[PDB]
Amino acid sequence: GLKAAQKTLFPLRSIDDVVRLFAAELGREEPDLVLLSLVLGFVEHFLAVNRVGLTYFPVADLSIIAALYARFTAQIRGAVDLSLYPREGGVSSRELVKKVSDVIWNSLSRSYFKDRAHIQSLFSFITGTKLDSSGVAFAVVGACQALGLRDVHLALSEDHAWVVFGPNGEQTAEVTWHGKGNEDRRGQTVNAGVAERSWLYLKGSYMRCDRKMEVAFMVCAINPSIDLHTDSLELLQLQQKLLWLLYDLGHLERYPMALGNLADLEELEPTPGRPDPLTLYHKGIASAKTYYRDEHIYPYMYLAGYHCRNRNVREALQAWADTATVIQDYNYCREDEEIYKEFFEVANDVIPNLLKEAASLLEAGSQGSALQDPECFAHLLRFYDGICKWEEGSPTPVLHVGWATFLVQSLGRFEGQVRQKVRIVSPVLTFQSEKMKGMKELLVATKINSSAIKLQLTAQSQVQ
Ligand SMILES: CC1(C)CN=C(N2CCN(c3ncnc4sc(C(F)(F)C(F)(F)F)cc34)CC2)S1
Repeated sequence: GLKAAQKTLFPLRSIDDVVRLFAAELGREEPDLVLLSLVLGFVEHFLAVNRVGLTYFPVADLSIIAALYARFTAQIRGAVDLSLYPREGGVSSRELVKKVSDVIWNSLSRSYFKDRAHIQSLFSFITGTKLDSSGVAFAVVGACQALGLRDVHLALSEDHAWVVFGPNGEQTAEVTWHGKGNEDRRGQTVNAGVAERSWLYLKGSYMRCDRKMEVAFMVCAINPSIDLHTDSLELLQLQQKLLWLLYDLGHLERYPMALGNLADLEELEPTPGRPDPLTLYHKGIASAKTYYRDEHIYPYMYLAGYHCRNRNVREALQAWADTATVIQDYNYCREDEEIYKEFFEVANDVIPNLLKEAASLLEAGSQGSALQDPECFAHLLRFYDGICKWEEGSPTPVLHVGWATFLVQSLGRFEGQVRQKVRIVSPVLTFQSEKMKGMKELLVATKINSSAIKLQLTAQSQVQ
């Protein structure tokens, strides 16, 4: 069902030929999501899943790609009869979107490991009858495009995917599952989740993709992993080149996570003449601020990770303080557990390890140490303040005594003469959380009162 013009670049014999295809499609009125996903899945399969026989690049012949494309469009056109779902006004109906979702779902293998690598693309859907969660949402959007339903688009939060459609693109519909064990809400809106102010739905500040952003999504979705220790260089190069193409055309402007993924790639292997990873992380944060009310967590987590890997302790603590400053205005809900895990690991693993090393280096005479900088103690406190404020008014608590042990240890890494220099006003720091306000006097003693800290952080009423 491909047009002659779409076929003229085949066969694709290299990374650059795949880039040419993407450029051509992105120059079209509507890039063909089904074509592009099949090509990426094909090349990924033969670069990461099964490299037997590989000598340079898995040549993508038109005959092979066209036949995959036919299997997909036949499956969708056969199963979805559009006449049964009259389109008032160039707009799709909820019943139609539900039907397409059902067709994709009912095509999947009854039982498989839903979180494995390389099950994201339409190549995996056709050849293996397997998709991951967000893969099902993308597949619904590709199927709707194949059907001529120009209004159905991918919606993305930081941990979930669904679709938008309908009059003005104002309708939402669940089309896939979220996490493990959750009861799905397929066919329903996302409005209850927006109303509850959970992280999962970003208070409504989620991404509403256009077709070009949907291309950016499939490119972010490339998985260069061959195994736990080994990535495909070819797939890394491909993903990086495709992300720069998208960047240059303006299509990452409203995609914070894509900017962070490109920055991560540049850190690994920098492209001459391109912005530094730090500049890219900052652009991701700027994107979130401009387009999403600064309600995204990951732009700051991406930045903090880069500073952590480079042992820039000060800057890592600053960025984590900023991540907490975002989370503080959310309610911690059922289904937000991935972000809970991220914060738990930062507080209870990553920061402790960073400060432990900083403590050894201080013993060895380092200068300008974060552990001698009261602005860094202030960042640590701001981090905990945001987590505490997050917990206020939430249906489920966040803090527990597991967290308290690490907090006392981390506070202890800074000498009292450093801690005393932070001014906590009602460096200067203002606390938002009632837990941290009640801890203020304790934060300055030469000997940190561990038991009292624990009591204040967990709001434990009584002692032994
Ligand atoms: C700073 C980090 C801890 C490092 N990697 C992070 N990622 C890895 C890449 N990533 C992503 N990168 C581009 N786009 C998306 S859309 C998306 C999602 F909406 F959640 C979906 F579709 F449900 F999986 C996730 C995600 C998810 C977040 S956050």
